[PDB]
Amino acid sequence: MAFRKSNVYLSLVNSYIIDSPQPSSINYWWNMGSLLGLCLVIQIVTGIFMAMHYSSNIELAFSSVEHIMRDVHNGYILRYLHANGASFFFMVMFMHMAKGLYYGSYRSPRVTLWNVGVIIFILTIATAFLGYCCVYGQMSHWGATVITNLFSAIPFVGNDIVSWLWGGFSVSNPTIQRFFALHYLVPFIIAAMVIMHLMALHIHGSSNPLGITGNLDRIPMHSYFIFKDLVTVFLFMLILALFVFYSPNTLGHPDNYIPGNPLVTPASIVPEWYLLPFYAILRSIPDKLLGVITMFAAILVLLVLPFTDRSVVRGNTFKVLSKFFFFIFVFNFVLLGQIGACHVEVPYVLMGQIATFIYFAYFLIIVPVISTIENVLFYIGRVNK
Amino acid sequence: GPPSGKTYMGWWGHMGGPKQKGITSYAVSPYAQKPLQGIFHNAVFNSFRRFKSQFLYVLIPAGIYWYWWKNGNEYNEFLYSKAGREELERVNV
Amino acid sequence: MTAAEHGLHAPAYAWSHNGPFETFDHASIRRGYQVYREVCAACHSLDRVAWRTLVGVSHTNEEVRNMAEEFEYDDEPDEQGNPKKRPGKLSDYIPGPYPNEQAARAANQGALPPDLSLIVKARHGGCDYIFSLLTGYPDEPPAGVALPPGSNYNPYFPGGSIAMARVLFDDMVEYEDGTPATTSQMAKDVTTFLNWCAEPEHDERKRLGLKTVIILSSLYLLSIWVKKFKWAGIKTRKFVFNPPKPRK
Amino acid sequence: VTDQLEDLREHFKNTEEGKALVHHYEECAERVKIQQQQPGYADLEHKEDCVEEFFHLQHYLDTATAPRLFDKLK
Amino acid sequence: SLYKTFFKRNAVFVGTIFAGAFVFQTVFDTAITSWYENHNKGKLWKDVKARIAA
Ligand SMILES: CCCCCCCCCCC(=O)OC[C@H](COP(=O)(O)OC[C@H](O)COP(=O)(O)OC[C@@H](COC(=O)CC)OC(=O)CCC)OC(=O)CCCCCCCC
Ligand SMILES: CCCCCCCCCCCCCCCCCC(=O)OC[C@H](COP(=O)(O)OCCN)OC(=O)CCCCCCCCCCCCC
Ligand code: HEM
Ligand code: HEM
Ligand code: HEM
Ligand SMILES: COc1c(O)c(C)c(C/C=C(\C)CC/C=C(\C)CC/C=C(\C)CC/C=C(\C)CC/C=C(\C)CCC=C(C)C)c(O)c1OC
Ligand SMILES: CCCCCCCCCCCCCCCCCC(=O)O[C@H](COC(=O)CCCCCC)COP(=O)(O)OCCN
Ligand SMILES: CCCCCCCCCCCCCCCCCC(=O)O[C@H](COC(=O)CCCCCC)COP(=O)(O)OCCN
Ligand SMILES: Cc1cccc(-n2nnn(C)c2=O)c1COc1ccn(-c2ccc(Cl)cc2)n1
Repeated sequence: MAFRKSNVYLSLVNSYIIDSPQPSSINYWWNMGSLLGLCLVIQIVTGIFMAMHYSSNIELAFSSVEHIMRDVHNGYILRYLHANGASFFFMVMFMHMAKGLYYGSYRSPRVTLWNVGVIIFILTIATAFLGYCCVYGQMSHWGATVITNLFSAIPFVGNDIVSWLWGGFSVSNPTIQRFFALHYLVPFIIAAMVIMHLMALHIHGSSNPLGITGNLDRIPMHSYFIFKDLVTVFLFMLILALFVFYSPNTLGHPDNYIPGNPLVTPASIVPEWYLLPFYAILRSIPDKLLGVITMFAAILVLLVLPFTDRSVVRGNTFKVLSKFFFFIFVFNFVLLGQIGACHVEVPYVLMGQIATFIYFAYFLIIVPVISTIENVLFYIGRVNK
Repeated sequence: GPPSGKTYMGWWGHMGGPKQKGITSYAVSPYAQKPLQGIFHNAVFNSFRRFKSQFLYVLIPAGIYWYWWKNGNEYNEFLYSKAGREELERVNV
Repeated sequence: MTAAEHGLHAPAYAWSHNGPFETFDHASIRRGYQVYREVCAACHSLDRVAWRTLVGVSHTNEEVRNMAEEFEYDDEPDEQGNPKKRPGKLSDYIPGPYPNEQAARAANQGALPPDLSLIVKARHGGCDYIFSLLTGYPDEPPAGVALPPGSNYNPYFPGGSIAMARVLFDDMVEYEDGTPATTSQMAKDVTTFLNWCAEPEHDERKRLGLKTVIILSSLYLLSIWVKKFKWAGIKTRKFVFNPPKPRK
Repeated sequence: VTDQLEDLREHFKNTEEGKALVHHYEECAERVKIQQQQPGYADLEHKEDCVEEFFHLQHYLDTATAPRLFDKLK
Repeated sequence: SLYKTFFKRNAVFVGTIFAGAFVFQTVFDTAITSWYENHNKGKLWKDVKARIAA
């Protein structure tokens, strides 16, 4: 046999990116998982080169980011690629998860593949929170104060978790020095879960946009999907370069260019755009302990989805009512992000409470009811009795 | 090594579908074809056929959520103006 | 909230560095440092800017050496261990008017004027907000507003009550090149100089962005052609079915 | 040579929309002037100002002046 | 054909790809810098410096 099939290390490369049998009819939505591996490489490489010039003390953290922007050769390129590359990492991940919702990729036999991807999503939200606090701007101090005070509502162990998370009595010097050391480590745990993600993909393969079997017509990976991957890689780099070089501060807040101050409160405290829908779910529950449970249950409700889908057909391609309610869930997620960037005022309080209900009623009420109705309409439209 | 649990995909030669008999296929080399003969009719006629089949499943949910946001934004602007001061005191109790 | 609590919206002026192919006007950065030294520097520090970064941007090497040598800096101590002083050099930073922030509030009736090294990036509005603030002081407040003693009215400030009085008046600065120094002329020059203080990489960044966009948009068009060539055999494939005889 | 922004704000204040918005602000200012002379101005929590009519005039002046100011500045 | 004059039927070899990439970088850097400074003439420091001395 060939040397790429008999060598111990080259056989893993051959079985994954060269000779891997792919379904013939997959479209450009199946190219988002390849872009997520490129995003993780850009974040690790640009972050290691920036970490050679960074100081994590409470009186040196803000000025060392300014030292990177002014004194380091091409240091403004390193930071803008890193800050805008995190927003591009979350936009491709939202499109990757919504492809699996539309085409039924969560279903059996790919349940273990769906469950490992939920763990990856939680670790990525935690990584972006820890690195945002390392700038120590005015948005970094008050965003860490709001999140860490949520754990003081847990009964009998509230005040012990929050003091152990601070290293003191407030957000101080020990808080920032331990947030930077944890920020270096969690991207390497994400890289180990990506390997476990690809091992579960290998035993069953990919799905296709028709929802039926693909074992009748396969083509190999090399020279079809290697060169189809190159089309979306060059389009990704071109849109990212237009943000890094021509508009580098559009996706940020101006208050993060003020050094952090524990004695002055900003007028508005708002997260980045990719954390805004989960911030509006938290502010809609008036109780303090029930708000923290509900914000974490908005991520863990994706695990109940293999059990509430009652359909005998995989995917939304031939389903009329499932297609209509998919786009209700999509535009409800955009309205939750817009509500989370407003003030707590009439009528935005009631609008965020109804939209939080529609988020949870999709997974638990709407999907099992209309799956059963579509099963019976397919039956009585053909059988003559 | 030992074998593992059963799957639904195989490899080249034993992929795992039904048996095939009676189907014949034909192809032609890419070096013998004229380059890019779908740059005009596919971009105008075919993309219009794919667009208008799927545009009512997207624009009817999009118009519901845009009408809802626009009335809530215009009512908040009235409550904090000068003319909406006695309505602001009674919706805040 | 109320529109007075938000502040008035700043309009859009036609700055000559707006646009993807435009640099700063370096004759307006040089004119804006003169308005900084003679007007702003009585109460504002510029702490992130070193003397050496001005050479080749707005002044020559011989000019900046004479500007730095008018201030006094701390030296290494004596052989007996006593402190010492020295004039400035090119590696020093531009000094501020106050020793600490307790002394800054005492000279400004309790208010603290901020550092102006990043003030363009740290406000919503950018260059348009700073220009509208300095030229937007009315001669009288509108009827009904009650100002605390020691405050002034400006509709572009959130709340409408600011602790800075109007500073810019006509012909308070005599320009070197002969430009008439009106209120709007001097307010345009400080805002161009202060945008350079926040973004000194701005001219170089827009030239490396022109090389990157041309190369990456050529690679994008070449990869569409190569993909359609290699997929041409799959896209025109044909299938025929003749049902087998029932011998079996 | 005087201020170029003060001459353009003076010019657009004498057009037809400019004279209408000035007149609306002045009839606001007189009704606040004929109160504050009545006994009862100690504390009311419903004291009226004319900020909103002042914001309407300034927004029209900025839309007319900002596209054509920097052509007159060196 | 113009492609037949240099390669006659073949693809471009990897030695010519690396050799022509370095020739490309110096020509592209000079043409971009020359267009950029002509588009912004009168605003650079080398134009202002020639008026405080002349
Ligand atoms: C923060 C910013 C991050 C941006 C990251 C961008 C990274 C790349 C994202 C690419 C992507 O989103 O693709 C997913 C989806 C693809 O849907 P589809 O209808 O194209 O596929 C059908 C068929 O395969 C085409 O097949 P087609 O015949 O069009 O292929 C040939 C095509 C290839 O060109 C491409 O690059 C396709 C991506 O040639 C041409 O188009 C000639 C052009 C001159 O795209 C769409 O459906 C378009 C709507 C996306 C909605 C996103 C909303 C959030 C912004
Ligand atoms: C933790 C919770 C996570 C929740 C994640 C949810 C986040 C959603 C964020 C937006 C992601 C994009 C949403 C749409 C994703 C589409 C997924 C998909 O596969 O769509 C399939 C559909 C293809 O349709 P067919 O396969 O039937 O064939 C017709 C092709 N012409 O393709 C289409 O019809 C596409 C039509 C255009 C889609 C319009 C979506 C607009 C979204 C804009 C959001 C930006 C607002 C600022
Ligand atoms: C999955 C990978 C990563 C993500 C999503 C991520 C995310 C972020 C974000 C959002 C910021 C704030 C950016 C800003 O607003 O300025 C940040 C800052 C930072 N990150 Fe990362 N990061 C990742 C990996 C890394 C790694 C592996 C390192 C170090 C080896 C690193 C080093 C830094 C440093 C030093 C900062 C300091 C502030 C700055 O320079 O902007 N990052 N990170
Ligand atoms: C850094 C993060 C991730 C990486 C590198 C990654 C990578 C990949 C790759 C390469 C594929 C191959 C086929 C394809 O592109 O569709 C894939 C498929 C898949 N991924 Fe991810 N993924 C990530 C995150 C996620 C997340 C967040 C989820 C879900 C919550 C998820 C769930 C899935 C599923 C269900 C499939 C199979 C889809 C199908 O075969 O139709 N992954 N992933
Ligand atoms: C051309 C000259 C000046 C410029 C461009 C300038 C610039 C600024 C800016 C941008 C702000 C912040 C506004 C904001 O935070 O929204 C500010 C605030 C302030 N300035 Fe100046 N300044 C100048 C001269 C002066 C002078 C001469 C004084 C005092 C004698 C002064 C005292 C203050 C004070 C006290 C504040 C704080 C106001 C407050 O927080 O309410 N400034 N200045
Ligand atoms: C659809 O089908 C596909 C498919 O398209 C693809 C692409 C893949 C390929 C694989 C991926 C997309 C996953 C990508 C792999 C990762 C994300 C691994 C994690 C990334 C890393 C571990 C990056 C490592 C980087 C470093 C360690 C930094 C190196 C340090 C430097 C350079 C410091 C330099 C210091 C000095 C002094 C010079 C598939 O497996 C696959 O399924 C069959
Ligand atoms: C957690 C992540 C780790 C998992 C990654 C697995 C995949 C790794 C990808 C590696 C890419 C290929 C590496 C080169 C392969 C060639 C090695 C080789 O020829 O085998 C050896 C050469 O020995 C070496 O020098 C070891 C190389 C160490 C590589 C260090 C990176 C000789 O080949 P061999 O005779 O064993 O072939 C057997 C055929 N029956
Ligand atoms: C560099 C990375 C190296 C990777 C090394 C891989 C080995 C490390 C893992 C060690 C084993 C620990 C996990 C085993 C737990 C059993 C998992 C399981 O039962 O599979 C799943 C259920 O678990 C999940 O959904 C995902 C769990 C993710 C685990 C995250 C750590 C069940 O799979 P099942 O065998 O039932 O297949 C379906 C047949 N009906
Ligand atoms: C409140 C506030 C204000 C300003 C900035 C920021 N913030 N912090 N980091 N980034 C990028 C920001 O924008 C925030 C945090 O917003 C949110 C919303 C949900 N989370 C969250 C959920 C789970 C976990 Cl484990 C960690 C955090 N955080």
